[PDB]
Amino acid sequence: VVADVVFVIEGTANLGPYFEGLRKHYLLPAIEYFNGGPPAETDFGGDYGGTQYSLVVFNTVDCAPESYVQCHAPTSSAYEFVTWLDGIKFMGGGGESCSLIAEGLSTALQLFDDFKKMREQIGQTHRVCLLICNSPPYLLPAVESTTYSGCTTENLVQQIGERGIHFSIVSPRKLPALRLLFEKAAPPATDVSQDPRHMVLVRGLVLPVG
Amino acid sequence: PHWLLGNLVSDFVDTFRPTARINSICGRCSLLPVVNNSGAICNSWKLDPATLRFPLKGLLPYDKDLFEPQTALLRYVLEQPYSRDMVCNMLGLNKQHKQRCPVLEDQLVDLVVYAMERSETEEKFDDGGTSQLLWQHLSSQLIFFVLFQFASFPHMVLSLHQKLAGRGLIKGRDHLMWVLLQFISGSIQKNALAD
Amino acid sequence: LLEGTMNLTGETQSLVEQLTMVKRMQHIPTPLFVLEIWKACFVGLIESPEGTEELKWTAFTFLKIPQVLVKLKKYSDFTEDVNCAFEFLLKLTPLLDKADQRCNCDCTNFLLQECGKQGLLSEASVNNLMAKRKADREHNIQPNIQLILRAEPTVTNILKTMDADHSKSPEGLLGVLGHMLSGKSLDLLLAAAAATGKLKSFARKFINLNEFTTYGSEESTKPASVRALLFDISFLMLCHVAQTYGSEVILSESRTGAEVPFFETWMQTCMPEEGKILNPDHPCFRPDSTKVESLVALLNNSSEMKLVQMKWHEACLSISAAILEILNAWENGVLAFESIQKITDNIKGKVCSLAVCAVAWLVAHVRMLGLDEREKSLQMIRQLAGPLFSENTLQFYNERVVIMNSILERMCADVLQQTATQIKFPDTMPYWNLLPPKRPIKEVLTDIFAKVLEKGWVDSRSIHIFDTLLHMGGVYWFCNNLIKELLKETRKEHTLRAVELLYSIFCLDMQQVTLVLLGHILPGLLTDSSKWHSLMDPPGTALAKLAVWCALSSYSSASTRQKKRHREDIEDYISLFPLDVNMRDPLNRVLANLFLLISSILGSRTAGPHTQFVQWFMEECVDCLEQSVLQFMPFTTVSELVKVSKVVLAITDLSLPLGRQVAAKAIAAL
Amino acid sequence: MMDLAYVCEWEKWSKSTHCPSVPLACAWSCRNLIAFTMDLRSDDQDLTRMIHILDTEHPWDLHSIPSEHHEAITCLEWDQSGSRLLSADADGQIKCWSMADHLANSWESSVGSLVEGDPIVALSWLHNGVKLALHVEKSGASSFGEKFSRVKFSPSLTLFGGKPMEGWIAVTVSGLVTVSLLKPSGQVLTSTESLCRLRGRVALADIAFTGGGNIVVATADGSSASPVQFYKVCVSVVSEKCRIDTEILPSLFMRCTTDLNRKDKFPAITHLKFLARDMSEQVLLCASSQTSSIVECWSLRKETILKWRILSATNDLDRVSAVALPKLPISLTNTDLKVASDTQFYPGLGLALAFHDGSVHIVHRLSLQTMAVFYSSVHLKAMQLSWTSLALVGIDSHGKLSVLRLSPSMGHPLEVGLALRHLLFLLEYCMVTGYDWWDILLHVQPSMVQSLVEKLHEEYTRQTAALQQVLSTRILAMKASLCKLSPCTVTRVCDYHTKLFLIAISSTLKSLLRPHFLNTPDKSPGDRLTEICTKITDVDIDKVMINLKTEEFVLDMNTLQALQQLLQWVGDFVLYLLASLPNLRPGHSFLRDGTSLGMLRELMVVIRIWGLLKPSCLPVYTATSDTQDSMSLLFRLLTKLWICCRDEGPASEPDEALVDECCLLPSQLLIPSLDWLPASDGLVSRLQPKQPLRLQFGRAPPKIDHLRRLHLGACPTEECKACTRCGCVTMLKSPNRTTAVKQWEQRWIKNCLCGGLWWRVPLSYP
Ligand SMILES: [Zn+2]
Repeated sequence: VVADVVFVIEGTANLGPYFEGLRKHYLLPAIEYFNGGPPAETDFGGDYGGTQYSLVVFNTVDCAPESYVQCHAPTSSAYEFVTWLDGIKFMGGGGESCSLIAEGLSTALQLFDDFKKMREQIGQTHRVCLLICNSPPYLLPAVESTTYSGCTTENLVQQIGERGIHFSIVSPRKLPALRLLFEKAAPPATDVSQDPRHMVLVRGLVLPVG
Repeated sequence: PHWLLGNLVSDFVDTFRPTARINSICGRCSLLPVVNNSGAICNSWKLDPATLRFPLKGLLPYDKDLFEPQTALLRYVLEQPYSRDMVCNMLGLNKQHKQRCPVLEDQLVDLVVYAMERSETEEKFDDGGTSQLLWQHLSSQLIFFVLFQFASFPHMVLSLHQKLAGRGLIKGRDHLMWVLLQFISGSIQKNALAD
Repeated sequence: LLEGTMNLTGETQSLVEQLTMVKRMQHIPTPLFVLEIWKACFVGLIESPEGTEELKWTAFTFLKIPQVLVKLKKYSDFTEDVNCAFEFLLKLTPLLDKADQRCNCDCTNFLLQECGKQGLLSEASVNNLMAKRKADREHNIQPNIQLILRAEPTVTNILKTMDADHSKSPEGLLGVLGHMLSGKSLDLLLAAAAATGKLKSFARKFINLNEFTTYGSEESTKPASVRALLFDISFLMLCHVAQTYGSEVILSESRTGAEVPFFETWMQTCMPEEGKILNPDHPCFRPDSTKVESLVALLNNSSEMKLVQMKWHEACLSISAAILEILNAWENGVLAFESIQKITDNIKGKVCSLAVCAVAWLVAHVRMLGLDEREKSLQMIRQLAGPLFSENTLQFYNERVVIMNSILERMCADVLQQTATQIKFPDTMPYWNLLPPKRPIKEVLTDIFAKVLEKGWVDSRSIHIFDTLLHMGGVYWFCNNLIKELLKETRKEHTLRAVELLYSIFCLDMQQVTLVLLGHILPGLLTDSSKWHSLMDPPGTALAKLAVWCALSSYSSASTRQKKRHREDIEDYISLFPLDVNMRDPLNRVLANLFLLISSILGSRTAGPHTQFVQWFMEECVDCLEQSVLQFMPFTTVSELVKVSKVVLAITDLSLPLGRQVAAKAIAAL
Repeated sequence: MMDLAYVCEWEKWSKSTHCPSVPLACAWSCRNLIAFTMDLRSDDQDLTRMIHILDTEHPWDLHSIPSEHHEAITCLEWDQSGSRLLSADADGQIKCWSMADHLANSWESSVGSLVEGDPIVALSWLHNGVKLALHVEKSGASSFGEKFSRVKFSPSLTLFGGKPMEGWIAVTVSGLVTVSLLKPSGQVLTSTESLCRLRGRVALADIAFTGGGNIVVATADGSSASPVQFYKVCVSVVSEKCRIDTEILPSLFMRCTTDLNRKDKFPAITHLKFLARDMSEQVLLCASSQTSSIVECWSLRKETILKWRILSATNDLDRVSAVALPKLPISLTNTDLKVASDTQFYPGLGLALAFHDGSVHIVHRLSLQTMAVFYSSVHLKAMQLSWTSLALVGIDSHGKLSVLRLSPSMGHPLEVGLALRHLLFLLEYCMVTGYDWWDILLHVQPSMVQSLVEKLHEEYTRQTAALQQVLSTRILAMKASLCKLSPCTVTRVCDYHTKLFLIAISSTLKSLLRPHFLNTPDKSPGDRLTEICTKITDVDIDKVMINLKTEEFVLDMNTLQALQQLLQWVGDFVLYLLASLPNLRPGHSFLRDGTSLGMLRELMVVIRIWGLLKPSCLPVYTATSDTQDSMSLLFRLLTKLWICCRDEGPASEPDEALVDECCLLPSQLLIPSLDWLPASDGLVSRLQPKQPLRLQFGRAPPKIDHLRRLHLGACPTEECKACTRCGCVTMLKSPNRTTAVKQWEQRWIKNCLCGGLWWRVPLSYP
């Protein structure tokens, strides 16, 4: 069915080694579920009706004069999305444990606002957001965003949870903060983890049970 | 030439300029035939299928235009109705053997983009106005030349995409789509869909 | 063809010097030389656009070129050679028939009678040539050639009769001037006066007439209404001269005392030309506050009724401030559109020069403004340059309207090009806005040079586009790209033709082009180790020829854009060429630096194509010279050049007492 | 005031002969890298087409990109970050150089534009909408939100989100303008369009941006009696393609043409510059004759609604050879002008004007009155101020490249508290951004260093607990680089770098353990480990290891084996520290820091658990006995040291039992040796005021890999990167790509841990 899919990925050294495994087990099947059957080179962008994928990659504060979030424009090709998922290079990090989840979520919110101004042929669609993270959030409010500046991760994930965006978390290391954020993004009113170590909670989307 | 010979050879070839000047039909680039379907091709209009150049006797220093690809002659012949066998007799095509002749393919693409330009001029002042006649003849001619693999479909389409990229030629795109529909509807079952 | 297209008004001595130079560079026989002059003149006449350019071309061929030949005869058995060249030309029947169709008469007859009058040709030669031409020809309005050939004596006699204001009879002056304002008569007089060197005296005469009719004397309406018309006729013809034949014929070039005339200052500070953009709030456009209120009250009174004493220079200087206050009043809203129509009618009605002064200030002011702020002021031009106000015209109104519409076309054209606005006065601007709107300018340059090579000669339109590209991309870009397009030729014939054309193209600004060529292009080709594969024998011999022709012609020693731009230019050639006669003249510095480079290349190891280049450069320096560019050669080159392989010594040495010692050393020890 | 920090000259590669000079470009990035071109002219003209990258802390090492530019390079332009470099020459050809393998020594351009034949005369990156303003009157305000504040600027061409596109805009010598937009994918969209319909010469041009996402491009044709025209450009993307919309703005003429006394002099406009990109309303023009010149400042200010009026002009100068505008974005209003005149803060109010004699004038922004004068004792053909505007770099009319320091009060003497507050304000500005602070360390005297360090720590406190998170390693790097500059404080820098390294190991080891099941939830196993190690003060290692759920601390025994060298460094540093206890040395700070000793305890406990899982991961100690448990011995001594410092308000001097037991440690084990990171070759310690270093390019006035702790040989065979600030060396490509702990190696791909860039070092070949 029509879907506005937004992936939010932590592009840091953590999630570096574990990303290839996560993609085969969880991310790639999730794209197929939105796009029935695996994509191969015939899928064309430009159908404004239909499922539209997008990436948001974020970083920590060690990329000091560079920007924090790299966003990609929406595509209707699942194949271009797969090439974008290959094209991420995980180079960041340093002496820290946290990352800028608030930035990635705020730009995901701006993506969903631009999607909502885009699709008017349908009032509401399946608005799905995934967060592929390996790290607890920073305590910084969001700085490099307009209309969602000065907001912590809890406020932003409340605004994700209300208005009916289906929020999911795929993490290769089981963590408390990520679980708390997932519990908070509750939509108004099954073991999918193939590996025991992986923590995967999916509010929306169907992934083969393992 | 090599930097040690230099003038010694170059001036020598320049003294063979008058002999080449004797052996040149003057205004040969601008002489055009009347296309008859009769066959029995006069061998004056034969071009080289590799490079669209006139076949020249000798190694003389001929005039600078005779070393250029004669695209004007080939476009004039392709724009005429019933110039099917004459283009094969020009470019040496044989129809027992399929070849993917490239310069024919590029000339057909440039003919399509010229038709698209001339359709985008107005096409609405005169209803017939030679535009839709040109598109019908383009349909027939291009069906034959892509069908026997003298040219190929996907290289033609993507080169056509590179010519129309950014030029902003949109008023008669329906005609171009119609011509492509003639190819696809003619030969979808023979080739794979990736073509 | 260049001297015909750009400076018809140039002196013949510069052209004779340049042509004798070209005849000495490439050794040209005299019959082929004069044949190329006549062929160029006729081809340029045929390719001329209809209008003033055709009159100018008829004058250049009929009057200036015969005078040039006379000067060549004095400087140089010329009659036999010019007769040979005329038979050479008379073989070319299609050229002469195309010319005769444009001339509407046999133009070769007028040429042969004119060259008979000047004394280039004997009379028997003239008569058998006209017999041959009539035999080859066998297989109500006067044409322009008769009009021009008879109009040049009228130029001299009109000078001598209007020295004295027709014995101070202004009614007579007005009638004769109205006859001049009639169709094409002014243009005929100006073309004849330009081709024959008498445009300066003509401009002095109309300027002095203007100064006489500026103030006026105690008068009733009928005498003053003549004096204001004399101001209009003199002003409008002076503006037409300055817009057609350049502004430098209007200048006085030495005014002892402060009494510069009104028109010279107005043209200096207030009239748009091609390369002149004007400051609308220059102090020239703000004369007073006292007179301008009297003038706006004057324009709001009614029909002036007070033309009996106006001091027209003061009025014309004050219109700019007047229409500035009118514009401020209309921008606030305190003035209605209908009163604006009344003020524009009071300006443009009785005297037409007021409209020209106002439109000049309006063009400056609209050029400074932004996009959205312009909309009102353009309407002012639409009313000032509109069709005629009627029923109170003094006399000769339609002809002044026609001349004024031409002047306002050439004033407004640039501003009305910036925003797409059609004012539609009714070609009169045949070579204007020639470049394509979006295409990068190297494609323009390479296409025009490709067509000039494939023809074999340079058109008039091609000369104008080459001028605009030299002004636009600058000298270095121009000369470098044309030399690149030379160096990718591979044939001997095309390289020699390209060089013979590029010399004439570089004659737009020969001096600056030689500084760029021998200073930047050639040292960059000789010093770069990757570049000198481009210096192979086919293009390389041609390039060495072009460099030495450029060096000689710049040493022995021209358009108005080029004059303005070299006056703009600041550079320190002492700092550019540090160098390890004057030697503060930059060309001597470039030549000394180039010869140091040539000696360094000849002396070094690793002989390649660049060594062949500097060999060829020195050989055509020897051959092209009469005797001096080679005065700057270092004396070590005398030794080294025969180390790398007689006359190349004995010419290059310049023969000082120490110079004999180096000469006798090299020649004996070959 | 002005002091020449250093003068770097080419050796024997000057004396350009027989080919005339060319104008030079110069560009100082946010990271301190100068990109510049010079007229070398020896055996090739490509020696005038090489782009030299000079890291400003190690100038001898000059990289030389052989750009494939067939004509002379007009413009160089760094990114808004410091990571890409745009270079454009005559005849089109804009190239966009990016780093290769994140080395500052290898550049390669894959992306570029081309408008063939037309010379590029202005070039700029597009604006990304980030702009901040510095309130100097709030320098003491104790919160960084009050001192530096973002000013709500809009980026030209936002694309589907808040995210700006990156791209450039160039202006040719014809009327053409071109915009190239880089996609997030490798695609690039180009579009060219004429500026106005009247196509004309553009001999000088400049580009500023506005709020609202409009570019404002100023054109002049050099004649100085013709108007300096202005165009508003608006970029858009229509469905696949870039689209440029231009509109004429009010032009200006220039004074000294309406002077009417002698108006004919100064006939050439030679420099046109907006006062800063994103400050589009003020314009600096420079008319010049052959000998004299005039600079002028103009402003658009409205009343004809918009109209250019003059602000100020100089009287008469020498011929201005180069112009450098500042980059520090001061707040520029009236109160801040007052307080920056009272407290003599002058970093953002200066332009530098070189002249055709030796002199250089630092002149005011608003009313161009000369603030300082530096006589060279030959002219500056290119100048550039720094991002904190304390130093200006400049290329001369020879091979010489010089760096001058401008004092922040321009030579007027200040009391020490004001100089402290100025330099502290600038270091805080470099801390909030990510810019480099090297130019500040040009101005730090030794005698103030310690006081400055104190102020940094007091400003590291009293921020709002997320700033303290994000400014940790930046303030450790700034503390180390400051403490390098004084002989009293030179001993502590090693400690700071090991402190960085300790945290860099500690978190990563606590990052690797993925808890297989969540027992006692809401605490991650890093925090469970820290809680358990801080409440259990048992001196034995077994009694701590028992209570720590050791089925959770499991790895795959492959990465667990590959962690051997980092665990070796942990054990060796602990042993070195405890043996160093009886004695100012490389370990003196750690003996009294309770937190670092706690971290070392936690790592020893997880090392013990991982050794029980696989015994090959353990560090090795050459023991002078065979019935010994060396790990338990070191843990006993570490707990007995740490219980000294984990007390509340303690400062307990260590008792004599620990002293004699740690005297016995060289008897029981062999204390190996250690490499300490800041191998100092930085110039700032070497420099002195009033003495300039005269350097040659390429002359440069127990080998370990410090990040993966591998011993290279005597003369190492594999090639290496060196950090540009601390000096740590790593080998360039990983030794075993299969067994590589990518959680540790992928942290330092783009930078070092101290923050500086990597820089490829050449092999010896002895
Ligand atoms: Zn470092």
